[PDB]
Amino acid sequence: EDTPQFKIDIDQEKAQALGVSINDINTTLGAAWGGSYVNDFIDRGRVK
Amino acid sequence: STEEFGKILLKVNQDGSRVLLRDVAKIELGGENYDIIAEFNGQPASGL
Amino acid sequence: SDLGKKLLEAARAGRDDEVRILMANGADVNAADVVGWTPLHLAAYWGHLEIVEVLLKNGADVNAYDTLGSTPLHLAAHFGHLEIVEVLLKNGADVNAKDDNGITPLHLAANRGHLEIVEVLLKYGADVNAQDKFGKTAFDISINNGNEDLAEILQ
Repeated sequence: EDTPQFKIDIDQEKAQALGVSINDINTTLGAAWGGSYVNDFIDRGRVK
Repeated sequence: STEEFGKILLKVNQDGSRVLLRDVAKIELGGENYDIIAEFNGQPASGL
Repeated sequence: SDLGKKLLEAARAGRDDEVRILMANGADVNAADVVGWTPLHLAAYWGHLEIVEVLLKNGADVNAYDTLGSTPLHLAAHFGHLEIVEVLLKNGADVNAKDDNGITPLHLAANRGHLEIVEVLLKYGADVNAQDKFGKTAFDISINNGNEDLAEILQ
């Protein structure tokens, strides 16, 4: 069934006014709260 | 909607007047391309 | 409570007969889920006019606010429930109610372009010059949305 979800509206005018890009806003939000798969590293001869 | 696309804020001037996408473009629903046009006994038609 | 959770489900689903039976058994009308939404919040959201009236008859808080400050009138106005907006306002709904963002029922109504509801809110004394956290009025929303009909109403 449908559940309560936290809707967040980014003001485009306020962002452009303070000189903050939408990419940096949507990256900071998405990375912090959601998580972000950056790249791979090798742990004991195993790419992870 | 075409309305939502119209509201897209391209930039804000020094005085603080907003420049929306509808100020520099006409916004409508129209075919991916306009090359193919079909008729059925002189009547407007599409098909497969 | 037990019946409180059943009323929340009943009010949302819109089962008028179940709500009736719950009001008789004494289901908590001030019951609230994790986000702070009462049966009235839900009834107003999902557009269940009959249950809004039944809940208000049974001492439901008309100016109840969620964990972000939004009231049933905010929801009724935003989702275009003209009948429910009138009922809420008749029963003493705060017409100039501000959420945590400083948004009002008028702002939300103007945003989705519900012309009837906007005129109902203004009739019951909606502050037309009310500014949200960005300093935007219902008029500033109307000209940005490109709603010429709504623009005329707010003058």
